[PDB]
Amino acid sequence: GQKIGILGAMREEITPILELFGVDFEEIPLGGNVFHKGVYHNKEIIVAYSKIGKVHSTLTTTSMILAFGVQKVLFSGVAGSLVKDLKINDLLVATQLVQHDVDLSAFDHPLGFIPESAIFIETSGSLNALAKKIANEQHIALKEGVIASGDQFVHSKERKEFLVSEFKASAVEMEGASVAFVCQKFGVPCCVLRSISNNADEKAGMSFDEFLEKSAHTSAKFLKSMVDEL
Ligand SMILES: Nc1ncnc2c1ncn2[C@@H]1O[C@H](CSCC[C@H](N)C(=O)O)[C@@H](O)[C@H]1O
Repeated sequence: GQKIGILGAMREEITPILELFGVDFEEIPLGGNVFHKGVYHNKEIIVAYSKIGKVHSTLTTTSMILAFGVQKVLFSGVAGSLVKDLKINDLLVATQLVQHDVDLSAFDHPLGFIPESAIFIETSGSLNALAKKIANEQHIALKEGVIASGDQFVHSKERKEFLVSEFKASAVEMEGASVAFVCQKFGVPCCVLRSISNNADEKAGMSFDEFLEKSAHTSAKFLKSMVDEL
C-alpha cells in the first residue's frame, strides 16, 4: 500500500525502468515534467526524469512529494568516477552527498556550506541496508561513498582532484545532493543509486555517450530488485 517515487535525470535513465516494471502507466504532466503513475505488486509507483541539474531535480522531487505524496524516493542514473577503484559500469550507493559548487568563501565559510544548512546530506539507513543485502544475494560488487553534485559536467583531472581532497567524494554527478536534500527537508527516506559511465576526465564527454545505455540499464535493474524487496 506504499507510495514510491523513482527518479532519473534523463529520459534515457528511466525508460529501462518503465520497461522492467512492465505495467500500464498513467501519464500526468505537472510543472514541465511527465509523471508515470502505475501500480505494481500492490505498491503505487510514480516514475519520472527530472531533466538535468539542481533546479530541475529539486523541482521534480518537491512536486513528487507534495503532489503525489510518495513515501520513499529512489534515484537511478549515471555518474563519473573520481577514484580509481570505481570502474565503468560499477554500482554505487551514496551514503552522504554534497553540493560541490556552493561557494560562500567570501564570508569565510567552508566550501559547500550554506548558512542554515549542512555540507553533507545523509541518505536512508534502511534503504542503503536493503541495497547492501540485495547486492550480496546476487553477488554484485555494490560500492558505497560520498557523491558530489554540482551544475557542471566534470571533465578535468584538475577538478577531479579538487573534489577528492576537499570532500573525499568518490563519484560526481549533477542531481544527487538536490534530491537527497529535499527528501531530508520533508523527512522522506531517500536512496541514490548511480552507475559509472565515465571517469570525469578529459575523455569524459566521449566516455559518457558510449556507456550511457549500458550504465542506465545496470542501474535500472538493481533498483527494480529493491522495489521488489520493498
Ligand atoms: N562527470 C560528470 N560530471 C557531472 N555530471 C555527470 C558526470 N557524469 C555523469 N553525470 C550525470 O549524467 C548527466 C550528464 S549531462 C548529459 C548531457 C547530454 N549528453 C546532453 O548533451 O543532453 C547528468 O544528469 C549528471 O548527473
